[PDB]
Amino acid sequence: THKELKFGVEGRASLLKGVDILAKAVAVTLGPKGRNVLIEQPYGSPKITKDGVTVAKSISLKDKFENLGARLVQDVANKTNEVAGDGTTTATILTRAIFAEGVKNVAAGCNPMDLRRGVQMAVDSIVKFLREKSRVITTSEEIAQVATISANGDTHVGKLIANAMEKVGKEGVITVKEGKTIEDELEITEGMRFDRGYISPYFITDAKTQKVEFEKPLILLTEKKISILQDILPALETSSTQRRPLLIIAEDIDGEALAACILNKLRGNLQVAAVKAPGFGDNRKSILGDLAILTGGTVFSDELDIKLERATPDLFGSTGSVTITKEDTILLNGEGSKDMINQRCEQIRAAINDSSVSDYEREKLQERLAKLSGGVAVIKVGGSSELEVGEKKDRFVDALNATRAAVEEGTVPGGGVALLKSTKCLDKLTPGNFDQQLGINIIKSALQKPAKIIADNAGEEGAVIVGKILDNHTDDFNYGYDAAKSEYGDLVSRGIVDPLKVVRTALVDASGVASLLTTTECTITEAP
Amino acid sequence: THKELKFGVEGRASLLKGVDILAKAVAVTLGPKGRNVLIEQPYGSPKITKDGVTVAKSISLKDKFENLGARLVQDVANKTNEVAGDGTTTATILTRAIFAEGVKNVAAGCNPMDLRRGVQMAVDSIVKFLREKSRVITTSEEIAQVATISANGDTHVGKLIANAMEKVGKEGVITVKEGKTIEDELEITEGMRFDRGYISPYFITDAKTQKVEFEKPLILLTEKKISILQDILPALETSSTQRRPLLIIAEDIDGEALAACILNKLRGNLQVAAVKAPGFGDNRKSILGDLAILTGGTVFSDELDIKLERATPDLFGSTGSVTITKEDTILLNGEGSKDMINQRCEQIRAAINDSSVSDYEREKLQERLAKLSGGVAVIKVGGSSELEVGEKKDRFVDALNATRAAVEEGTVPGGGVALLKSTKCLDKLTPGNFDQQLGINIIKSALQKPAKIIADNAGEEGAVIVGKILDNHTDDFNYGYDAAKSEYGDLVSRGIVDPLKVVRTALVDASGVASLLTTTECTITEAP
Amino acid sequence: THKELKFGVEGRASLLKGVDILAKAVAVTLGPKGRNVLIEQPYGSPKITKDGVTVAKSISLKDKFENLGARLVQDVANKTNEVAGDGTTTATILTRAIFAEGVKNVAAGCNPMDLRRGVQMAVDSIVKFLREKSRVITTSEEIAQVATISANGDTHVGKLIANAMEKVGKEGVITVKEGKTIEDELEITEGMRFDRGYISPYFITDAKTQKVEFEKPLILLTEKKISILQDILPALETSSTQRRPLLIIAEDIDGEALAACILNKLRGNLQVAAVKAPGFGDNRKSILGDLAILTGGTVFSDELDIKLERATPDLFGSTGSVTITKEDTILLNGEGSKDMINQRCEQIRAAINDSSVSDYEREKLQERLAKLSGGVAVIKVGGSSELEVGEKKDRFVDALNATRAAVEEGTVPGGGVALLKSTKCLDKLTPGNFDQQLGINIIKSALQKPAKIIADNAGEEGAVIVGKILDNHTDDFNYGYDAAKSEYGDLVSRGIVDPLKVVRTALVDASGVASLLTTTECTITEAP
Amino acid sequence: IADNAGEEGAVIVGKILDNHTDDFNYGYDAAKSEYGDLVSRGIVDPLKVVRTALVDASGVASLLTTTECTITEAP
Repeated sequence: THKELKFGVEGRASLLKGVDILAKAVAVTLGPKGRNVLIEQPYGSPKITKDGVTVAKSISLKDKFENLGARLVQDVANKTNEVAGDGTTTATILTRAIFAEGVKNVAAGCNPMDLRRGVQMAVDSIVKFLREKSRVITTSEEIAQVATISANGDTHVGKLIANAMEKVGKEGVITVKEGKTIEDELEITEGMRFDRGYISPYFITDAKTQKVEFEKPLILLTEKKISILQDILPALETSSTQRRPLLIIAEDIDGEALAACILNKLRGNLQVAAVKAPGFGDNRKSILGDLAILTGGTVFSDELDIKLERATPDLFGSTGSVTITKEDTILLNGEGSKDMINQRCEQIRAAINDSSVSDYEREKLQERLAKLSGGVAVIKVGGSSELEVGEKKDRFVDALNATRAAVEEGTVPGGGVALLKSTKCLDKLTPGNFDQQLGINIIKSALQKPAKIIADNAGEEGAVIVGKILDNHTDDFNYGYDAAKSEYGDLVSRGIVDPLKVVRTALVDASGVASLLTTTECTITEAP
Repeated sequence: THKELKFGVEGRASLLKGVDILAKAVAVTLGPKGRNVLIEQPYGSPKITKDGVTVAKSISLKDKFENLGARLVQDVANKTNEVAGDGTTTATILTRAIFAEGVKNVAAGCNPMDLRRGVQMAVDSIVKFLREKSRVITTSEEIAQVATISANGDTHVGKLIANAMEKVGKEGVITVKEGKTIEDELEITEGMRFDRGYISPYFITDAKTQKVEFEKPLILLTEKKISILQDILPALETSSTQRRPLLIIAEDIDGEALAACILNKLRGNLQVAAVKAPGFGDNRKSILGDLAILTGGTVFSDELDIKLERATPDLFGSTGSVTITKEDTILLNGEGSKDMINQRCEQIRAAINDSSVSDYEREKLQERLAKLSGGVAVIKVGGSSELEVGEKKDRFVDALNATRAAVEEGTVPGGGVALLKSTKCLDKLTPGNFDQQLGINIIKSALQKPAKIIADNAGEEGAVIVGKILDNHTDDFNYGYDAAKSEYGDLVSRGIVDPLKVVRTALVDASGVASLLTTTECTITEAP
Repeated sequence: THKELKFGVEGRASLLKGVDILAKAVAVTLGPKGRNVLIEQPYGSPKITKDGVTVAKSISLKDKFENLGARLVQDVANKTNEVAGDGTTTATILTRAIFAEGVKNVAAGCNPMDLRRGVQMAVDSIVKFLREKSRVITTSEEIAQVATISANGDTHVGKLIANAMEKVGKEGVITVKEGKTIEDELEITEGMRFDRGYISPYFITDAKTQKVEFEKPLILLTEKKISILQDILPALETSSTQRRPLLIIAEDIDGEALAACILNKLRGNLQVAAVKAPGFGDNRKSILGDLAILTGGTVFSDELDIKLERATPDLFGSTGSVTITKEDTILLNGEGSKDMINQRCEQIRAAINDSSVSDYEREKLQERLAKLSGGVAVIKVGGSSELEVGEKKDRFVDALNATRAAVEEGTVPGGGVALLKSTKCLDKLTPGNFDQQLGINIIKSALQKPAKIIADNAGEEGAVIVGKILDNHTDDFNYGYDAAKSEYGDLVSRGIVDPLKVVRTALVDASGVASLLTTTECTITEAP
Repeated sequence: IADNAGEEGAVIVGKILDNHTDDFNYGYDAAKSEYGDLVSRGIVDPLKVVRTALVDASGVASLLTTTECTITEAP
């Protein structure tokens, strides 16, 4: 292969061009008055979108270095959106602002390392201020209000959410499924979640949300590395005879085994899924034992010298449903009897009593006790028509993910005014150098862009609105611009709030990626 | 085929362009404040690297002569990195400096041979000075301190290392493997190492480190040249029945035999590896006998008139694990009984007593006695999560390879100040010719680049820092620039030291390759 | 006006191109076997020349910077040729060699100032060695032999020269004029010379040698600044009536006065010439008084309050002839009576006795006493035909100018071997830096070019001849290559010698101009 | 050979061919950059190789000089 290399100013200029294109495309969709984006499909009607992540995921540049910069920012924005729930547009905008200002300051003849130090210090100060000014929500009424606000004023969704997380706790497992009727149902079942997803993206059966759903499947739990198909053939044949989908929870599924599973799934022979066993060490074996007890099946271990060709449908596990995502998987309504789940709980608490490790072993036993005993809250979405059920299900899922983030860290006024108000604390920092002060000024200037862009999307001039907010009413942290009504006032009173988690994650990730892009001195691509 | 030829100045100019591009790309990553390099993958997120060897391994030029020069320097840098552990960036920088200065001096009308002689004399003087000023470490406390410094201040890693090499000695075998628990384990087992690696790169199962690892495999030891598959079929079938990986230690595996092994390994039929028998002559037979005793199997020899189709799993060797690299392979936890290993040790010492050859036979018997009797220290890396275990394992491996080099020759102040201080001894050489003095001056000027580049990466001006170091404080060999803290002072007191082995190897290899490039008078490539 | 500027390497490259072209054109005419140069006239037959100065004076380049370098070297070569008599080709060759080598060494990364210092030291050492090894000629037989050698073996010319300079001394005035007969005449007359030439080049009447000759002219001596023509009209009219040429020796002839004189001279109205009065201060007045006494006229001074309109032919000076060159003018056969010239000599010696200034006034009075009393030797060239007389006159003039230079400093072996042998003393210098040593090596390499070029013009290989001369016969300063006979041997025995003055002047001027060209950092010309 | 050593081959050859005319074994030691008897220093080559090289080079050069027409294939 042959490569092309760019050094110094020209490479950073190409990266800045790519980030500029990406941020310009994504920024038009920020705010209540965000504009529309037309995305053309190879075959079919054009797509009209107001969603920032959808616009970001569909951008690819012809030039290699600009595409490299855009890809880096896209990866960081996707990661922060996955971690926090939202914040792609804000992270992209902040990345563009910080990167452009740092490029300008470096061209002016400044030291990039001191710029990085000043940016880090300013970001730490902003995060501390925001954490100090956050509003924590604890009781059920505040949770209900937050969920209602996150549901675009829907009282039913807010009431339903505040109850599921009353039943299972703030840290419990709540999931949303389609209902059989018109009214909405909330039921506590037996189930549990792991932080291991599906092995291959091709296993996705619901391409809308990139997840896999199976109703009443057969579960194969094995403490083995599977790569030859001869061991899988009896299990697959037994599954084909029963006409039921199969899920295999193993140490790892690699080699020709995964490929056989994929082609089988892609065709109509049998639909199958594969996940890795949770935990590592003896914890993995203990969790597989607990899960085999819960699912009603038996685990297969070489230490017991039992072979996979000995598999019979009696030892196969069964459950009400399984749902697999990229990160987490959740089993629902296991077929295990209550009494043995209880006794296993008794052994878990006995081991908690006996265990000597104060922190590690005790906390792991406590966590698996909670996983086995807590249960799962399921919200069955009811409606008249199918499309109504689907759209309400999506709305309920979105309103659920936001309440969790707000319950974790709190809420701060929305509209981009939290960062704008936090910019007023940066004039108290004491850098050791002239360039660190330049970096602090870079962060201070960059943290005003989201409000300017939100005002611009409304049709106004963002600079004048920001100046009006930043000039008078200096004793009101909650005072800002309501772009929906084109008014000024207390944004929290109007219900314009956003979680502290998403804004903190967006700020940190944008700052880090912008500093990394500024520090870059050489870029290598492939010759076309 | 049709070729293109370049003679004299133009060919050297193209080679210099290639070396210039390579060195410019690699130099930005040198020092604590090294910059970032963005490397674009054909599919996937861009890679951000601060590692010099990673950047060097991913550079290919479109022009043939520049690519030829870059390839030559890349090969030399890879060889010195493999031999010493590190030093790719320093070797590349020194190569570029010496080659450019030699090209300039040759263009000025000088004799390249006398330049080569002067460069050799200067390099010898520098090496002698550095060896004189090195600090040797012998006792366990200094080994622990060196390992702690090499582990970025990690006291646990330094304590663990200093003990393994206490148990097995400085020259013993120490290896690092994944653990089953949280705490770190050090265990002395039975095992041994040879200087023969795998036959074909395709045998690599761990592409991260380009090595092959097997747990409890079957070992086939034969004193034969194998090229027909009929002899391998019984062994391969017996391995397939037992579902265990196979390692064949033969005189050579060539012809269709290797190809069959490769395709079998690439597919899921069976995973296999092949290595050549260590030693040559009767030493090879004796080592194969010792290894067959250790592994619990039997060696197959035509002198005994036993055929490979007679192979039965009883004569196959078994061991706890095997690890194969490019150069060395190591067998761990052999299944041989202790008593026969002991008796074999007794025959080895008896042969030591009987052998008449004072140097050759006695030293070879002593070396194989040490190999069979010493054992292997294994460091099992414990952790909570899998990723933590992997990253700590990599850190432990890196901290291990550096302590060995320091135990071999010593340590000299880091930051590039060792070579900079050694430049002050070149003003005492007495060349016989004018051009030899020019070569000595070439080396003297070139040996200042690493410190200049380290200071430049910190954001300062390398020339001014080097001048400050080389002007005052002339009675302090350990005085230099701490780029991490942007301070001046004793670098050894701050823990900024590097092994003498790596700097000596980098200097020697860079000098040799630069002299070879300067001497080159014609270059032949292929017409596009 | 608009200018073009070149800085550093490119300007020096253009200057080197110009000097290279000039030196390449001039070098082919050096030595007994010098080649021919064809110079094309706008109208007329082409000119065939073997003369270096003629070739040098006819070179102009189209490119401005190359022409600038060529012009600088041309000016220096013309100046050294005028000062010493010859040495244009050698000076040009040495300039080219030193400049090219200095450019190469500067490109190699050396300090030009230390190069200049080393070149100066080497040149001083060479000059000292050459002065030590020179052969002084004092008696009449050696003068006759030197003049015979300088006359291409002509014994009559050598005998005639050695006698004129016997009569007037080595420092006397000897001039060559056309004769009336066949045999050659030598006559001592009254006359004297000044170091002031004609005001305007247009006054030249003999364009062959760029001089002015008048037979029996009228002399106007005035101690005044003349710029108005009303004062000149009576003198010019009196000259026109007598049909005699006019020479005006004034303090200065500027303004419209010179222009009137020029146009009058260019047309047939009257032929006139103008020179400035010799000396400055009261010395000028005393010399004008002595000259007015000698020429038979009277000086006109404002201190005597006598006006130029009062001029009458009685006060006008008359003499046998006048000859005016660029630098010197000579009056011959003055009309003053002997007795008053004698009394004036008596006042001069009386003033010598009375004067108190030991050095200044005494030496000036002595010099003007010698000028007034010594007389002038005139060599009247006799022949059969006019062309024979002219060519013999030119040969006699050339043989005269060379004997003087040899009588001044001595003679050294010719053929370029003096500098070649002097190169062997440069290996004893002790520079304080290596760059000064590089400059010494530059001079040592450059001082071999004249012998190489002389051998090349003979058809041989100059490098091999120089190596043969510089390898064996190391105890013979006079041993070299006779290119005329293509032999080896003692060059002084064969009559191949050159004056020390010309070689010293050529070396010094070439070294100085080459150092000045090397030091140049910016060049400014006019945009075409 | 002298040029590869960094010297000027013409001058070295002239020095060898000018003086020391009664020594068939006298020449330039390029390894030590010296002059002297090459056989004493062990710098010798077989007569067979030099004779074969001379004869073959002379023959092929004469054949190339005599050649009057050359035919190749059109690309």
